[PDB]
Amino acid sequence: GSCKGRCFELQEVGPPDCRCDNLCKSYSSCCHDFDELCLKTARGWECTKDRCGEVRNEENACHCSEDCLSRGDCCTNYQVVCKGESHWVDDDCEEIKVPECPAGFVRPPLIIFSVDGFRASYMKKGSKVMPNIEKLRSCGTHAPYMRPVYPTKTFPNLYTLATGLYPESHGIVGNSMYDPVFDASFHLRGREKFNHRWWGGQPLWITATKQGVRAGTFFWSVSIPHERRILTILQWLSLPDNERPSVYAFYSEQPDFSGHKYGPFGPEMTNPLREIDKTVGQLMDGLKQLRLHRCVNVIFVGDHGMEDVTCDRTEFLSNYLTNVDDITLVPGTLGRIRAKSINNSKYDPKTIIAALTCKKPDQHFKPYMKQHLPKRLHYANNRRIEDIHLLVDRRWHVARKPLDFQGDHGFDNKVNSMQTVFVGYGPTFKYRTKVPPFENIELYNVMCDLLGLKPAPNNGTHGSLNHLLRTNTFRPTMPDEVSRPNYPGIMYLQSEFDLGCTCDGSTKERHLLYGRPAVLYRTSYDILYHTDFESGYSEIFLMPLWTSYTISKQAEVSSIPEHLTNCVRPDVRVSPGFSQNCLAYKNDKQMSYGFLFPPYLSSSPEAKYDAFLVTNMVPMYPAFKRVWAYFQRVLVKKYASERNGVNVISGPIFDYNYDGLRDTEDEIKQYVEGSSIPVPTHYYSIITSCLDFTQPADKCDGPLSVSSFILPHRPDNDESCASSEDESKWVEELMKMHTARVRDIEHLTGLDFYRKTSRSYSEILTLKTYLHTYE
Ligand SMILES: *[C@@H]1O[C@H](CO)[C@@H](O[C@@H]2O[C@H](CO)[C@@H](O[C@@H]3O[C@H](CO[C@H]4O[C@H](CO[C@H]5O[C@H](CO)[C@@H](O)[C@H](O)[C@@H]5O)[C@@H](O)[C@H](O[C@H]5O[C@H](CO)[C@@H](O)[C@H](O)[C@@H]5O[C@H]5O[C@H](CO)[C@@H](O)[C@H](O)[C@@H]5O)[C@@H]4O)[C@@H](O)[C@H](O[C@H]4O[C@H](CO)[C@@H](O)[C@H](O)[C@@H]4O)[C@@H]3O)[C@H](O)[C@H]2NC(C)=O)[C@H](O)[C@H]1NC(C)=O
Ligand SMILES: C[C@H](CCCN1CCN(C(=O)OCc2cc(Cl)cc(Cl)c2)CC1)[C@H]1CC[C@H]2[C@@H]3[C@@H](O)C[C@@H]4C[C@H](O)CC[C@]4(C)[C@H]3CC[C@]12C
Ligand SMILES: [Ca+2]
Ligand code: NA
Ligand SMILES: [Zn+2]
Ligand SMILES: [Zn+2]
Repeated sequence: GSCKGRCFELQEVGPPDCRCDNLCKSYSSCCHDFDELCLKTARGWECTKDRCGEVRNEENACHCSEDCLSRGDCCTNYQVVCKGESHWVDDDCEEIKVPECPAGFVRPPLIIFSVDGFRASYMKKGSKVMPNIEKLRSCGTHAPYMRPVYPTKTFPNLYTLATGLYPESHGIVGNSMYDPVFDASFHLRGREKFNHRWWGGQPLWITATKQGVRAGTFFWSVSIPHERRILTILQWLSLPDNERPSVYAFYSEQPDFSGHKYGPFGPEMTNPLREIDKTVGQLMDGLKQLRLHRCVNVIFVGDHGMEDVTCDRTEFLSNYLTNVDDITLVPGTLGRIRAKSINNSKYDPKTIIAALTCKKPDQHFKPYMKQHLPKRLHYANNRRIEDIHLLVDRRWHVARKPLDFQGDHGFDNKVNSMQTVFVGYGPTFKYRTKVPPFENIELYNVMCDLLGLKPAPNNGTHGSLNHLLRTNTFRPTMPDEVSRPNYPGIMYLQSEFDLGCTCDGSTKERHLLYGRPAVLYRTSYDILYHTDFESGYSEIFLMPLWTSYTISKQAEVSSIPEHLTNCVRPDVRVSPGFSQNCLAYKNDKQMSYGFLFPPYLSSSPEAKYDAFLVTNMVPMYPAFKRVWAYFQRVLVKKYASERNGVNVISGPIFDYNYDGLRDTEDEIKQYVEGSSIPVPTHYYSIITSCLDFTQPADKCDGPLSVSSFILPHRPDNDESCASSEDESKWVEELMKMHTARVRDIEHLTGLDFYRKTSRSYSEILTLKTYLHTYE
């Protein structure tokens, strides 16, 4: 019945007994005197001159009595006003070469300071508006921005930070969602979100606790003001060695709420940012008070940005569909479409897609079946992600009908207005260090490193942010190759082939600039040398897993001759048994074919003939061949010209169950008619060159520059609303939208790239996680 001496205790009591923890308010189970004892407001949160060395009054919110320092319960400015200290902000950067902690502290603590709706460009306002944050940023380790996860909403991004996982893995696929096995819905407001069943993965505080590291309470009831959360953390830090937590979290609802009201560029934003900064300076002055301002790792992190969005920029689905009362839409900065009543019978997804596709000239959203969303969003492998999805343009809303704020967010995570912040400050972080942008999915690993914890399996690439840290507890180890390649010679005669096909050296060292890709699964496959390209031919999938080649700045683009239009040549080094045949392509009226190494970039007429081998051949829809041919004939040259040559590794992907991971044979669901030639769901390419663009690709001393994509292999170009125009109007726009990381392709292909470089392996991991966005 009473909280005396138990205020903000670090545990759950029960089973009937009343609570006094930071969550009891959300659970309607605080003792009767929680409010009176544990949430004192009397006399504000700041000592004043005439309060110094005072009568200790126990009704005060924080104290200025001489004993206060003993008890960890002074106000954060006590020593500034009374004992003549300066604010932490008014001190110089001083490098923290080691953690200066008091005796007993077995590790540097971590405090995560999470700000909601914090746009990366808010940092331009600087010390004029935010002195404390501008100090953390400048003195510590900072990125120009940090990419959130899609959808760029709060709960998916906050729980991605906590777990290292994509929203499709951790289960919090939106702020609002429906689960068809639970037959229940999750919303920001409601009791359903308290069920543990909605939250998967392993958040940081569980990884801490399971490995005997004490986790400071990680959620805050909204009735608890910010100055109090900050005093409670400081008080938890003053506890004995055997009771003290080593990891803490603070969360601010700003500047998101203000961001919605007035937009991200409104002059009103200044007061919310000043407020957050003063909160930060209470934390830093409190830490300095406890002599932990050079002991503690502080992470200043945001969940997403904020965009200009007004209600006059809305699209209504009732201008496109007729029976809008037969569906439920999740509206706003994304769309998710489902039947209203599951007992509909004639509810057809196919019809809905058709009706929403390329209707208006100014159309500000695009429909997708979820498996056809760009793979970089990794937003499909969850039963809570509705099959029909709407990618909404920046600055726009989507609603169901017209009878259903100047700022919003939720759009595609590459959009510049959705980018958010990262600062790391403290001993373990580096000093006055800029680092390149990175994805919030990586941080879980860093936070485990900072706490000496073994991360749970996650979507970060462990080691990929070692360059943020003064001291790494983790050195990445390159994985072991599983299947060694065959190098089969000439083993069959040309008359031994009837596949129904008609027609009429320093190869390793100039076509695999960065070593041979390692195959990390059990399979049989052949390496095949040619003058112009090298490939890893799969005998199970009857096509290359990868195909690698290099083009100089000065190299020639030629056409395909007319007499070799339908030329496909049988490959003597591979048995007919493990070869594709040209008959199935005849029998298959929808499927045609393309080539991985382009015949358009043959070094000579003689060399060109290797491009028409059966072992360079891949199943391709005529629709897709328009995309692929324009890439090969024009863009591969274009990129070679601009980047002083380029290396290119192209290949197929199979992902029919849309889990972002390499399909096994069992999981392949489409073959070329009357055959066992499997149809790729996507085609990838990894295009590398020298970052120092003065040096050419095959002679690069310095760092490496990469771009990649994963083009979806579709029988139409309905995704591209300008597809009926000439390829130069739409293909490169299609490709850029499906830009990808090297890492995404490795998940999808079970291969490992960049094994033979002169660069450190942690630097390669950064290169593999890098995403070209075109902003
Ligand atoms: C991103 O990283 C993650 C993590 O590395 C990758 O996802 C992981 O993918 C694995 C391979 O597909 C899955 O393995 C399968 O697990 C089945 C059992 O599932 C339950 O246990 C899981 C294990 O959990 C451990 O790890 C977490 C780490 O956070 C800890 O918290 C735990 O303590 C455990 O140590 C658990 O993850 C599963 O959780 C899923 O389901 C529950 C609901 O039941 C949800 O609450 C979760 O959000 C989560 O849902 C996701 O994952 C499932 C698939 O499991 C999808 O269906 C959902 O759509 C959603 O995405 C479960 O509680 C195994 O039985 C299964 O075995 C198969 O394969 C073996 C051989 O290997 C065969 O023998 C079997 O016959 C069988 O077919 C398989 O091992 C992991 O579950 C999954 N983990 C997570 C956290 O998502 C992901 O691919 C990465 N993404 C990319 C792009 O690389
Ligand atoms: C969603 C519920 C609270 C909603 C309001 N909160 C406002 C303050 N807030 C916050 O403090 O954020 C800190 C933070 C920072 C980062 Cl970087 C990352 C994260 Cl994830 C958070 C942000 C929001 C909360 C209240 C109670 C929560 C449940 C727990 O009582 C019990 C469980 C504990 C498990 O570890 C996870 C699952 C579960 C059910 C908790 C889920 C979230 C609940 C319901
Ligand atoms: Ca798969
Ligand atoms: Na055909
Ligand atoms: Zn948010
Ligand atoms: Zn918001």
